[PDB]
Amino acid sequence: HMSLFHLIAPSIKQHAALRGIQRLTDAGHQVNNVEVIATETERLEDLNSLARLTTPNTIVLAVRGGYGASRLLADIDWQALVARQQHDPLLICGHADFTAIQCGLLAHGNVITFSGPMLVANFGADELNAFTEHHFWLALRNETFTIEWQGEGPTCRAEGTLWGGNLAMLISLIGTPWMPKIENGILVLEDINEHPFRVERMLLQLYHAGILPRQKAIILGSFSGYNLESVYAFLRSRLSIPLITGLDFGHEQRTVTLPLGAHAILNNTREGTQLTISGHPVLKM
Amino acid sequence: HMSLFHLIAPSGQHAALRGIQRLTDAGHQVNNVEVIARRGTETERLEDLNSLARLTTPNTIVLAVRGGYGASRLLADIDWQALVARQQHDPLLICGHADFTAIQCGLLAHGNVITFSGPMLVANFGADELNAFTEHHFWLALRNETFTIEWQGEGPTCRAEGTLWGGNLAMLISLIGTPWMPKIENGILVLEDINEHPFRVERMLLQLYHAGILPRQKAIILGSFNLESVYAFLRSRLSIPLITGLDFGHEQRTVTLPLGAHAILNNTREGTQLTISGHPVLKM
Repeated sequence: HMSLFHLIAPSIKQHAALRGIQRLTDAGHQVNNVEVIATETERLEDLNSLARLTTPNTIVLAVRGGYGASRLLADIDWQALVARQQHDPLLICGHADFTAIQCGLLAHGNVITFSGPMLVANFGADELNAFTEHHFWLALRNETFTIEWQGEGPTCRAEGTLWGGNLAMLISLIGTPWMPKIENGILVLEDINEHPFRVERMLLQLYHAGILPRQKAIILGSFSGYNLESVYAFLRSRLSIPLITGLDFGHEQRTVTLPLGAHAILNNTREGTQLTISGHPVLKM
Repeated sequence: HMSLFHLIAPSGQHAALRGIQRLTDAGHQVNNVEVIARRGTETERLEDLNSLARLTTPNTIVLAVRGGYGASRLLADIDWQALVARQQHDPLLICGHADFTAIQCGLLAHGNVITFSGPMLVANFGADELNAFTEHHFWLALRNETFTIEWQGEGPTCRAEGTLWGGNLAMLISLIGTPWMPKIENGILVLEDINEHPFRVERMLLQLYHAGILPRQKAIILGSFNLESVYAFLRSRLSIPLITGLDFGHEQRTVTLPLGAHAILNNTREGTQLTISGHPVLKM
């Protein structure tokens, strides 16, 4: 599906950015704004100017998700972005720090965007990961699709709004206007950076702030004698809802793509785990 | 002066025995020397804390051993009311930092119970040398009903008074949205952190900003943590003074602050003073 990409940089790896552009263009995609690989106001305008980006059915790809989004949140024109996304929505995709903007979008107007690969980390990596490439196009091209993996957890079925992304970024939003108030959801979390104790401290905060227990289920993506198993065990000891581990999701070279704010059905059985996702915007045919 | 220290280890060994040795050689005494044995379980780390409600020897200094991870696990099981009740008469003088901030905060949230953010057994008393600055500032706070810390702080020249609070930034962040967040406004909030990358410091400071915590204080002091863009950015969002350069936190130089005490911040051109009162002291 040959597509139009529009690069945004709300958050040094220019060679990998070019390698990503070259791969996309070589494969017959077009890049709307190649010129912007040559400050606050300029990073801010990358986002606010999306409300005036009216190219048809466009994939808006975050270039990198190192830090910077947090500075922007109070100056983003949320209403104009939410208005934009009411018709021929941009298909907005990124991860890591980009999670904060994604959550902001959800909180102001249930705008669905894709927690998934970025130009530098994924598309311009030394090897393009096929698993990641597959799941990206899988999500953007199919109005209903299913992710399968060998998850670890109780056998169960839950259905609700899919949300989450990067754990630290989601924590950074508690207390603020940009925390989405989603209940009875399937909450998917990743943070491949952090020390286990920090992961635990953050999961606990989600617990004691009342976010985790109000969901229908919790899925943990990529994270890497006190280790991560102790953290899962302790969290499970607090929760009366299923917590499933083992999804390839986050900043590993393997990551699925997840439409935050879409509808999902989680089904975990002895045979393995399925997540069926629908309602997100797709490439049009 | 010569004191009784009672050790607690709700969080987290050579340096620990060296710290005990330094305290006992100076003529202090140390109870609960057995918390350096367990490697312990939730239940016992819990009991370190809950049993303080029945430690009634007066003028006792409860000293946290280390402030690595652990407290977060305990907060929902701590008998906060029994601790608040204990501290209304001949209160314990409870001192720690780092992870210990969370307990300190829970105490504030439950009863405006003052405690001290300052040295701990392993990091401070058991280091290669006992740092004289830190030593002086610990005893200054515990012995004097009114005392004044001075330093060459950087910020606007200003005078502000309110409830002093804060401690470790990440730990205070961990409490937003939970029952253990102190509800202090019009205060003097002092923050420090260790081994945080600048961008992580910024994210945390921004969260305190956007949750409405920073702008509701009278002032913000930054302790020990390149972060100049981080100070510049937060200053660009705040309408209240933000003073840097205090020696507070996890470096060998740290002051000791009585969280929940009354403070007057005075920053001038010739330097910064923080005048603190209302906290419990060693009584003679």
